[PDB]
Amino acid sequence: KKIRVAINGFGRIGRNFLRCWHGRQNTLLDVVAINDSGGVKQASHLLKYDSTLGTFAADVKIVDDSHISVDGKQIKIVSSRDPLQLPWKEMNIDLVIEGTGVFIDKVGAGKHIQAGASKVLITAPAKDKDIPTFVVGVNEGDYKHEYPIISNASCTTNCLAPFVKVLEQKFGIVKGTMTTTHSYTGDQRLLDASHRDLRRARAAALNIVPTTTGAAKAVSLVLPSLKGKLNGIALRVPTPTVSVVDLVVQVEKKTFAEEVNAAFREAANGPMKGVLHVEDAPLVSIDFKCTDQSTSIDASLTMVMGDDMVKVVAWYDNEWGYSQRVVDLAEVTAKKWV
Amino acid sequence: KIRVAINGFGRIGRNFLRCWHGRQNTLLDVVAINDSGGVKQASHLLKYDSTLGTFAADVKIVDDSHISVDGKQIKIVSSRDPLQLPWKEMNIDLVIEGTGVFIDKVGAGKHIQAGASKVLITAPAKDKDIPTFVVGVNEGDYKHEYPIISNASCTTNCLAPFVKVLEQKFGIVKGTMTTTHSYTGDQRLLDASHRDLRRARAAALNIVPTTTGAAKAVSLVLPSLKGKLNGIALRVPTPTVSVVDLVVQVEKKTFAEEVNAAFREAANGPMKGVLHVEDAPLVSIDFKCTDQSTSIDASLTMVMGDDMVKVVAWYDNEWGYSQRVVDLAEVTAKKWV
Amino acid sequence: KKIRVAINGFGRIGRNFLRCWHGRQNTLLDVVAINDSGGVKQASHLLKYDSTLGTFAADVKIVDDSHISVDGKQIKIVSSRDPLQLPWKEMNIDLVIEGTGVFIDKVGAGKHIQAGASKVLITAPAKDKDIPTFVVGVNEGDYKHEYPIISNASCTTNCLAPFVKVLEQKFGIVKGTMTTTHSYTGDQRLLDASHRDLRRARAAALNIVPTTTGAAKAVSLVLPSLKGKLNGIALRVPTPTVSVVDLVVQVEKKTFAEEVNAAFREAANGPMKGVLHVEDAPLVSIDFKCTDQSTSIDASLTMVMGDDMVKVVAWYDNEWGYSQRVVDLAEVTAKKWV
Amino acid sequence: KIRVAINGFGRIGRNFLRCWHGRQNTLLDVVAINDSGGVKQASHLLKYDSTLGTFAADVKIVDDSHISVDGKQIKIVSSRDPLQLPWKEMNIDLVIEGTGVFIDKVGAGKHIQAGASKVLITAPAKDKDIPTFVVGVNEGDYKHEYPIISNASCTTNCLAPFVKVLEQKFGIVKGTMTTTHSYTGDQRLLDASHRDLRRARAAALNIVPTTTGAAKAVSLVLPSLKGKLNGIALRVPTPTVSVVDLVVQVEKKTFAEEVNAAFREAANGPMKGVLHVEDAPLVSIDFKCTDQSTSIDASLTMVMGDDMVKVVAWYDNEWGYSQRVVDLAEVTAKKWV
Ligand SMILES: NC(=O)c1ccc[n+]([C@@H]2O[C@H](COP(=O)([O-])OP(=O)(O)OC[C@H]3O[C@@H](n4cnc5c(N)ncnc54)[C@H](O)[C@@H]3O)[C@@H](O)[C@H]2O)c1
Ligand SMILES: NC(=O)c1ccc[n+]([C@@H]2O[C@H](COP(=O)([O-])OP(=O)(O)OC[C@H]3O[C@@H](n4cnc5c(N)ncnc54)[C@H](O)[C@@H]3O)[C@@H](O)[C@H]2O)c1
Ligand SMILES: NC(=O)c1ccc[n+]([C@@H]2O[C@H](COP(=O)([O-])OP(=O)(O)OC[C@H]3O[C@@H](n4cnc5c(N)ncnc54)[C@H](O)[C@@H]3O)[C@@H](O)[C@H]2O)c1
Ligand SMILES: NC(=O)c1ccc[n+]([C@@H]2O[C@H](COP(=O)([O-])OP(=O)(O)OC[C@H]3O[C@@H](n4cnc5c(N)ncnc54)[C@H](O)[C@@H]3O)[C@@H](O)[C@H]2O)c1
Repeated sequence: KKIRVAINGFGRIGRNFLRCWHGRQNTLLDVVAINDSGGVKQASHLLKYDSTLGTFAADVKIVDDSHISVDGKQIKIVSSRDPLQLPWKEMNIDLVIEGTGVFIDKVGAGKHIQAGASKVLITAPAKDKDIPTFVVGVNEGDYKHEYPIISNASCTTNCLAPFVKVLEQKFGIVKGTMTTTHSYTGDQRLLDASHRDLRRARAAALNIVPTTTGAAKAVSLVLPSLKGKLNGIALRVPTPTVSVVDLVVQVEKKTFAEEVNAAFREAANGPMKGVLHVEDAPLVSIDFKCTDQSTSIDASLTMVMGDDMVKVVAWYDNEWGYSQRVVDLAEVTAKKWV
Repeated sequence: KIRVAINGFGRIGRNFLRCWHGRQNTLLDVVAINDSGGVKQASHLLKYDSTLGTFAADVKIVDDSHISVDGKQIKIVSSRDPLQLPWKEMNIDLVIEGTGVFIDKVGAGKHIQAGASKVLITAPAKDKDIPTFVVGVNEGDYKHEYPIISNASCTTNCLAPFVKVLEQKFGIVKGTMTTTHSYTGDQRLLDASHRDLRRARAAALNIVPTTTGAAKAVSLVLPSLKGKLNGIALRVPTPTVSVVDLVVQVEKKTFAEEVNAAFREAANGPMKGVLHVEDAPLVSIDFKCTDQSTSIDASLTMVMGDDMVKVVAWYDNEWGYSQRVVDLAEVTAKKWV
Repeated sequence: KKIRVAINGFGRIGRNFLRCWHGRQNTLLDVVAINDSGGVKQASHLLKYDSTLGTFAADVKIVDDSHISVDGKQIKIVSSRDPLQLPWKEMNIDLVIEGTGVFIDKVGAGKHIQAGASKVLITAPAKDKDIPTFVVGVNEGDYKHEYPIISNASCTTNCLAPFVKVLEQKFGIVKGTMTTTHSYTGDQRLLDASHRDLRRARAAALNIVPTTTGAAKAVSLVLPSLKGKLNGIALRVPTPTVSVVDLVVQVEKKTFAEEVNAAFREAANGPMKGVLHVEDAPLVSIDFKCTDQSTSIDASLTMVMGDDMVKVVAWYDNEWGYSQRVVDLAEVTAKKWV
Repeated sequence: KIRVAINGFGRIGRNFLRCWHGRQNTLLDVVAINDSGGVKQASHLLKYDSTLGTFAADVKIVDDSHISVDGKQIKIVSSRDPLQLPWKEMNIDLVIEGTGVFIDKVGAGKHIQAGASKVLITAPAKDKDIPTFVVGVNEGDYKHEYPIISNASCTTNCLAPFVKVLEQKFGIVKGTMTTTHSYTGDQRLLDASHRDLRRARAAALNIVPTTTGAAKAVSLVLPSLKGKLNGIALRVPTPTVSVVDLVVQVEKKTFAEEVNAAFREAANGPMKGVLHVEDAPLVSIDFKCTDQSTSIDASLTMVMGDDMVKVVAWYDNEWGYSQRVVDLAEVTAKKWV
């Protein structure tokens, strides 16, 4: 028995979620609605043509001023900047995908429940500790149907947590730091312009732009043994999608690169299959575009210095790979629904 | 002499301050800047520029509402509503409208309600009755009696001066143009919401066709050209400098060397500093921070079938346009009261 | 009865030719060899992973120091900078695809015949008038098996000639000029460096770089009525693939945009089906990536000024669309072979 | 005073001429340039630069084998073989090896066979016995008796000075580094032939992991660091400026403010002009055309678990490295004979 879904914010994340879900062979989700500010004309066009994903093979059409069609499946399009006006009760909306990035606290996110929706799934870190956070392949087992509002974490935390988990079990972690060399996002300005963060203000395709990240501390939400053990930053570089995590950890049990790669390979062929991948080919960022996995370990880059300083480089598609996790977590809510 | 206010401290407002600050002789005294970001944003973005490079000038935050450039202070007002702005109080003669939001008599009009005597719009006027000027083409028809004026678009400022030579020397039957244009702030960094589904597309990944009023707009500064020119823009992945590609059927049969000589006459005399003729085989980045409106690529000038003229002209859409903005505002200074 | 093919120069064109051909449902070609300077390791890697085409779905493997495998089909890899040493006689090589761009005159190209090859197919304009030039959908009918050496023209001439043909038949052309706003190529330098052309010397991804083009005069080789009627230039901009032709022609019969688009639509639905396309969606360069057609008319951009000045904007994928023509022309030689 | 020859007029050779030409006081006199492109290529690429911008200097072609910069002539020899070069005839004291092709005693040695007394390699030495120097770290150990010397790599020049402070003040146990590096000439514009299958990939489209000797190379100028440091490079789509990300376990437990103060001590005194400490929140392009080797991003300095130090340092891999090349060559001038 499938569950009825609404997508709030038809952005990079909302559209990637639709194409991720649409391409699944078997699903318990049925997307019926999309709150989109630009109406049917925007939602239908940007859904069909995409500068990073490419052209959607499915058939996209505008049925009328309130609806679009994907391969004949009708979808209601609504438009309210204020979520309280959204028709969640009338359309019997079980689950919302909150991809706007504005309604990420419990007050704002609750409005979708208030407008009659049964559950909310934040496509980002929540802004309060009261909202439970999950990473598929790490702690999705701990999700309970009683949780009305859930967080699927950051794209970077989705890359970091699965391989951090393996390191923690196999070698044990004392402390560490990370750098995400991350593709530019819609938050950065195209040319130098207004922004509360004076780095993110600078022309994105011209510059290496340092920015703060919560992925290093956020890992502790899904892996309690990591509490206070990691910090880090990000460097936004002029690529439109695909990112890489550079992790330096001090480990308890002295090791070597081949032993650290064997641990990742055990996890990849076993319990983290589909989430963690170990790549042995000497590839580049574009080769990781549209990968389904959360993290791809660059095997040849793994480096151990002085027996216990371990460096791991992990590729992730921050749009698509994260979207394939958002479809996974939503499926867990569908599988658990009362 | 005249006391200038800058509304909207974006690429054109910040280009205007650096251009004006670089004039040896200036009749303009920039006293106020309206920026939402406050002294801390304005000081930072004036000083660090991804395109322009670091301002050589000493820029500091004096207090909560003032910055100094080489010790000269400027007030930072912060209202999205022009009607609020204290220009009666600050005795503001002229206002530079770099917001792109107040483009009509009513929108532009609000600055004058607030005390300013005149408005200079760094963009085409939305309203017909607003006179538009291109320095080196029709700035002579400028009059103090005009309270709200337009400095046209960056593309129109590149096109109008060379079109002017062509119409004088050969005469124009009709013509079409393409501007291969550097991306701008209108465009989205990644595919996102936009009225223009083309401008919605990732700016740094694409050649993005878009509309241009620049061809028809030439008829505003050269009335002889009404209904003769049309064109499009191809926005491409460069942060500044753009190039106009014009194809015109002309009345007087001609050849490449003869067209270039006509441009060179104008370059050396009446349009010096507005029109340049470039002989070296350069690329867009070499036209960065050029003060001229138009740089004819002399070797690209082509004539086919005697009367079909193709001209390729470079322009820094930020810096060259901004130098013309400084020039139009200076003209209102020399014609003031 | 299929013909045996060798690819000389496993560059952007050689590799695009292999993937174009490999993806054809029915073909009379059987690629058996590739002269590649970088040996099996280069040819196998760059064939599998591609920054513009993306990852090849087929199975690519190195069988030994002289061979690679594509989906189990074995291919001999050789390496001679000097074509005279190539094993064309011993491998019974009927047809060579000359994609090096160095052996494009009749003396250099003949060396592949001299080394025992039966025919040569230059992936570029030939440097002498003695080598016949063909454009599929315009003049491929005039190709004769007796022609040992053939030219498939430039990517730009492949975009220009099909739509120029329609204009010439329907309205008749007096004179015109073109601009190709073209993606950067391997000929341009990444950073400012040595080049005989001081424009092409300048950093390609930083600049709009003017360059000479023979596509405007080259059109007269396939459409003799165009002789001396067109000239033009190119502007190389910082995109890695996909280009656009901006054509301004003076026509005899006075017309309007909708009439000019109707002519292109008649050709597209009729005799130029698969080569000429009319696009009504407001798209951008990336949307034309990996298109099979030689030319896609941007319908909404078509413009007529003063009754007889006509402007047409035509998108073309200079790598893939051109490669789908190179596979087409090679098929015509296979279909005509004695 | 000393008569300098530049072999290989690429990004480093052209950066060297502009850097040297900008020194108020110089003991160097650049008399000859070996460029395959001839006076017409050298004059053009010295004058027009996609990164550096237009040379303010007057550059002209005097004749078939000479260019003038601000009237000073330079001879343009054109031989791929250094053994051919007429440096006995031109009385060439020092040769700047910017080709990247003659990196060993034998390859570098050919310039001296041809008449030159000394060779300065703008890259790591292929041969062990060739001494390498980093200005602000170990240039004091420089001696005239060394006929062939190395100025190390751009990354090593960024790393070595701040590593030096860390080893003095806190001491280094072991450490790893990543340099997020601007693309270079080694890399291909579109996927094409390369020994390094990663460097084969389109430079402006990708984050491209590559090897670096920069971590181990620090042990050449700081012998205390042997076997303590390793690293990689991520080449990214920017034309210049790069940033070193170093994580080191140190002996003396410490905190962010204490590490930054140690860098600031070095910046204000012994490493002034080699090491800078930046407090403003800048981006890579703001570090363009900086003369310093290293720019510490003060706010990014992080200390985790008391003894794991992360430092983020900017460097213009072209211009800052080139200013160090000018500095090493100057040192051979002040120690000459
Ligand atoms: N893109 C990534 O790499 C990535 C990765 C993981 C997490 N995220 C998170 O996903 C969220 C969205 O990111 P994105 O890249 O898709 O951004 P985006 O800008 O592409 O998407 C945001 C969309 O929401 C719309 N919107 C804004 N306010 C709205 C409102 N009140 N009601 C309805 N729609 C509204 C916008 O107009 C836009 O269409 C953010 O929280 C971001 O941090 C992004
Ligand atoms: N950039 C060019 O190449 C160029 C050159 C010629 C003309 N123009 C014209 O210049 C104008 C400015 O363009 P730009 O590229 O600098 O844009 P921009 O977005 O960089 O600058 C706009 C600035 O105005 C501010 N602003 C917006 N609404 C405001 C309000 N209500 N009150 C106060 N400030 C407000 C914004 O915060 C921003 O700082 C436009 O009209 C544009 O058409 C552009
Ligand atoms: N890429 C395009 O957009 C495009 C379009 C149509 C026409 N063309 C033409 O196709 C040809 C190749 O272009 P490309 O973009 O594929 O270039 P490329 O540089 O990607 O391909 C050239 C390849 O040939 C190899 N090669 C060079 N000399 C050789 C020799 N003596 N023997 C064997 N191999 C040799 C090179 O090492 C390289 O692998 C040129 O004539 C070009 O004008 C290019
Ligand atoms: N570019 C940087 O960021 C940087 C900074 C530090 C060190 N380096 C080192 O500087 C050196 C030069 O690098 P680059 O980026 O300027 O490379 P480049 O390719 O721009 O410069 C090389 C120049 O040498 C010329 N050359 C090649 N072989 C020659 C020969 N046999 N005889 C004469 N001239 C010859 C080439 O034609 C070219 O003009 C390399 O060793 C590099 O490792 C690079």
